[PDB]
Amino acid sequence: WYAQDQSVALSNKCFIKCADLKALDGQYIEASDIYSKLIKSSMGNRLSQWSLKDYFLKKGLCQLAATDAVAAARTLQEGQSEDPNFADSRESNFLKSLIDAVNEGDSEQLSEHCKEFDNFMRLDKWKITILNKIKESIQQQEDDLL
Amino acid sequence: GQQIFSQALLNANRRGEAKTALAEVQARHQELLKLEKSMAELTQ
Amino acid sequence: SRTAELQAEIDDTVGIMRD
Amino acid sequence: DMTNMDTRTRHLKVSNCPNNSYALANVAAVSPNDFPNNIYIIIDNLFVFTTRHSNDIPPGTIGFNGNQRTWGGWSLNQDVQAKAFDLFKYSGKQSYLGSIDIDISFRARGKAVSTVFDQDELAKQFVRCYESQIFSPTQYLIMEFQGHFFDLKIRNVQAIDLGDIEPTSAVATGIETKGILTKQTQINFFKG
Repeated sequence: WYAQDQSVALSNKCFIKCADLKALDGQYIEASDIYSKLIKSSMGNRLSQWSLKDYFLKKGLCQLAATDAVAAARTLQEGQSEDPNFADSRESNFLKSLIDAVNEGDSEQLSEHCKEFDNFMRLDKWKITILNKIKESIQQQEDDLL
Repeated sequence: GQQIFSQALLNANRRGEAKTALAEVQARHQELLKLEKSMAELTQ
Repeated sequence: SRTAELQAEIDDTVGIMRD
Repeated sequence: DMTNMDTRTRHLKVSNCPNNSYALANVAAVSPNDFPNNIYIIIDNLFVFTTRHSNDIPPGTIGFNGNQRTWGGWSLNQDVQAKAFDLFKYSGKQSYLGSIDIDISFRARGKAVSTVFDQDELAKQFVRCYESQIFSPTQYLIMEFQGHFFDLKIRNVQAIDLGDIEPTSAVATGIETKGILTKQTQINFFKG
């Protein structure tokens, strides 16, 4: 309804809440789609640049919780190409590191990267939950290979 | 009719200043990292 | 002493901005 | 009974073992459609294993455990050739195992235990869990003895024919010699 009024900011607030709750509920793909909408509605607006980095990160995280590391890599590449402020950001490097850990099946390296990111930029509760899910998926694959 | 060599010795000079050029860079470095972290929060 | 001073000012400014 | 069986070659993919029990059994787990039950099959004309029916493995795939892949130097999803095997035709007379030497090692170095291992008990477990199976030198195996996991490598094997009062045959370290385990094989255990 806010998108119907061209109220981009209010619509974005509602879609942020929707995507966060969907990702916490295990609907990772749909949350990633809502984050795609948020990203697109925020491109080129100087004012949302700082939310924009966050959106890219969250999208990748959902794609990692859905065990689709390729989509996380594509999201990282898209963000690096389309938003220069995301290219150099700690969030982009963190997402890259998480993707690398997931592809390597190394849960400990993922935990190390989580701690390193936490030390410089506090992981809020949502990120902690999603990161724990990603770790759980890596560990489950490790157990399935033994 | 003979000939001589010479030698070197490194003197506390370096025992201190060169070891300090590790400790005193990384530590001021620690102050600068703290500054950077605070500025990051402020900018956010 | 200069940089600590700078750190102190930045910390104060963070407080004002949180407010 | 191995008289009648389809000897046609099949190309099968190597995969993770279905679970620990099958790996402890050291029997190639195959579907009923793949091969009959309780028959010796050779793989790559070198690696011989006993088949067991298994519904968890689809037709066209062969299950291996880690030690076997170490023996064959195989990676996951590797294609291997599998055919029927007949040791009795190949060897002719030397169909049994006279003396078998086994190096015993700890799979995990941190699981070293100072318990006194009775060699007779190890041999009895070897015969009890494994009967009428074909083994070759350098073949690896995993033993669960009183909850302790051990890696066994058959360093050398002696093949003897029924009726031979004395083991006048030379002990062979070459992988060509294979035999069938019996309840009287002299099992000598060495450190790993």
